[PDB]
Amino acid sequence: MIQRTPKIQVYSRHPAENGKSNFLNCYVSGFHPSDIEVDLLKNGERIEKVEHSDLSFSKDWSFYLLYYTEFTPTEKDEYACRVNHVTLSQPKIVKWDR
Amino acid sequence: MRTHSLRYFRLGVSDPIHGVPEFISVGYVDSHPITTYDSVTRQKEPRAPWMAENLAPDHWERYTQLLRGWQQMFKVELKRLQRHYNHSGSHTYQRMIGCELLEDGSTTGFLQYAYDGQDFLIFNKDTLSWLAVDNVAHTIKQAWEANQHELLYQKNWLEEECIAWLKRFLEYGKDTLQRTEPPLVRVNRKTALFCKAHGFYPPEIYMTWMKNGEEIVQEIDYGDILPSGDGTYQAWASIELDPQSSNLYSCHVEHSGVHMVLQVP
Amino acid sequence: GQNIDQPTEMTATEGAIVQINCTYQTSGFNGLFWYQQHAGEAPTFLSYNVLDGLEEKGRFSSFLSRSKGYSYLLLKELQMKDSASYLCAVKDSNYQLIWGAGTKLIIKPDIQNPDPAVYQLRDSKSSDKSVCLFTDFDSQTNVSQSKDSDVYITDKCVLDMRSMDFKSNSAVAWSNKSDFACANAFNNSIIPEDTFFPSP
Amino acid sequence: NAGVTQTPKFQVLKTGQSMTLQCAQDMNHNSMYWYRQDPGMGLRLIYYSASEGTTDKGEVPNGYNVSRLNKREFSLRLESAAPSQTSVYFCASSVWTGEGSGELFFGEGSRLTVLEDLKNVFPPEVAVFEPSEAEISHTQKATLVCLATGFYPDHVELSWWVNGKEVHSGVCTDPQPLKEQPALNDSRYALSSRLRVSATFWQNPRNHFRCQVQFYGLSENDEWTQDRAKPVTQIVSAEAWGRAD
Ligand code: NA
Ligand code: NA
Repeated sequence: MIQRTPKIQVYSRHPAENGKSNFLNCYVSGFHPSDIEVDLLKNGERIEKVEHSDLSFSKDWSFYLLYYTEFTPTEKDEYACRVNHVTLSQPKIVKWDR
Repeated sequence: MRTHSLRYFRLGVSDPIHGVPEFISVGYVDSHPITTYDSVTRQKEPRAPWMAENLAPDHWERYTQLLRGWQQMFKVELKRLQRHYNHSGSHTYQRMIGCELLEDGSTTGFLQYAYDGQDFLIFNKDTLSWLAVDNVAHTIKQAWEANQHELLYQKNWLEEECIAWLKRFLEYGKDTLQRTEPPLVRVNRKTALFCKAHGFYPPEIYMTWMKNGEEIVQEIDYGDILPSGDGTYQAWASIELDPQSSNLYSCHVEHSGVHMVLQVP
Repeated sequence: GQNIDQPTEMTATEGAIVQINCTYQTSGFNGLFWYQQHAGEAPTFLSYNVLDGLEEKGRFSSFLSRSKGYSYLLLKELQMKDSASYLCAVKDSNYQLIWGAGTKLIIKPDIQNPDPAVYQLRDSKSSDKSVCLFTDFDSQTNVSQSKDSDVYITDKCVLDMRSMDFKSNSAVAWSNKSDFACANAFNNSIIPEDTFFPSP
Repeated sequence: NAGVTQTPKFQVLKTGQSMTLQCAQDMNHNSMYWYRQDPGMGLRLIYYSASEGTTDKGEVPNGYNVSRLNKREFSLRLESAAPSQTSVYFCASSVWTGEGSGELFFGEGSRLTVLEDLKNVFPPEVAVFEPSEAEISHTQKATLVCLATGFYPDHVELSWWVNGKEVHSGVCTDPQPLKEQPALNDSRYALSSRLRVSATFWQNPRNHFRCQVQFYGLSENDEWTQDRAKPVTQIVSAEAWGRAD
């Protein structure tokens, strides 16, 4: 059985400017099978109010999902997306890099 | 208009963990979900507002009944595959059907299945046959191909009905689906040059780098087209700077019939 | 709305060919079915068409033209057992079956040696009725209903004596009226000039 | 291997009476359907069941309800029968539904007649008439006639029995009954049938002929208040022996 590990991309809705309200996105794609866990992190803590699209289907039979939260970036705050899947022995954390 | 497509997916899971549905079915027009059904709600429901607003309750009621039937059928089929594979544990079964109406007016149509996320059976509506990837699929191919009338029915649905549904949904959603939001494009130095586009719709876009008027496909890194969350998309492409010699680099973006060049000085 | 149309009734001769037409106007099309329904019985499936062209199945063929919204069921070398209703039905875009009202197919037997006659059957000691049988006439003869309200006349019926490979039409007339006589029982029908009336 | 089995074949009901029609299929089918068939129009779906555990209305659901009891059985309920529900009801099943090419398999049909009052229900009078001597000498064949007259509603089955065995060869029974008074909506019916045999067969004095009509009418629980005999389900017959001549 071929299980495919999720590709994880973290990015803002708009080009980010500190002190300017934005949305932080975590796009998780290309994974199989469908069960998956996704957290957005702020300074290492799980962000409570986080939205996500319904599970989506790709032509190549893998799945994808978009997680997002409203935020205002600052110089000091560090953001991340934490994902767990059957193909991951420990959760994978991907930091937001700008 | 541009190329558009309609497709319906089904997913069955043989031994789902608690809470997770045994069966899910979702339709799409282009990248937009339009419909959804699963074994927990047992209801077909709109996923786009221009679907809810244009299809009367009789539509949702009727396809809710069909989907409850399709859910049972999918479970029976997956049970049969997993028995033939001699597989224990949880395995997945998927179906995708749909059609495309291309810009030039031509059409395509497709129908295929997967087991554990890998191609299993692929329909050829021109030769009216099923391509099998292994001997479990081959057993199913034999049984499906013995019902010649069902093959003819699927050819008609793919070539005629699917395209009629697509045209109907494209008109329902024309404000969303047929609009154009041009990209905002910039270049930054990160050493590599990054050409970045955001705010565009539809998601289809072509970005590449040229080096003194020549393309460099093998040296270019292509980022994914990503949803921004507001109904528009973003993308990027990067190329590495030669620190030993200057070159005329330029990023080229094509979107919805318009070409743009950002020549970096 | 969605409509399906087929003729109410068709009549043809044993051994000949008949084409039963079905036209449809539907919202979407997922195929057209033909069913056979013998009098008093359940419909049974004959054919399915969904692409254009002609499909053959024994003495029956079924044709479809999607662009004209048209099908026919073609029956060759007609036999008496083909007497039945034929129902057309179309699945619309939502797989709802839309049914035509049915075509009743009547088959006239080929009578090799017509011997038209009106016979008086024997009275029954348990009935006040006199009973008259018009029989052995060729299939072009039509039997008219009675014009007298105390005279009862049934429509013609084809019987098959299998042992003798022999078919014959007949119709029955009866009444308990004193003035009823087989010589006048079928006076409202156009009957063959040579019809045999045995003496009373 | 019975296919689709539905019951009952015939039923007479008074306005307001309850009735359940049963349907079972042994084909391991998933989809079941209840249709009514009326003169002059196509079959109309009443209710259907696309799969075990779900049901939904068809085109004409009012006055009816259904129960998909299990995979095999799909019952149709008339809680308060109305005269407009006089019809022939057909249960059907298919392997799946939405499978575009899948056909329907039908049950034998249930004929219901709903009446405001049962006082117009009558069994048939049955009489047998022996062949014409003139026919015998002119054709060497002999036609017996059976007449079943004055019955209502049209819930009968006529059969011929020669020497204790049912026969079909040589038989023609009218496919439709005759309205004895064609102007009245509740007219009683007549039905004729013929049995034709060789003259030699008729002239054997130990050949025995019987026409039998099964009438489907009232049962024990139907209320009867008329002076005449209660028109219960029953068999009425008449007979004749061959005649040596
Ligand atoms: Na894990
Ligand atoms: Na109802």
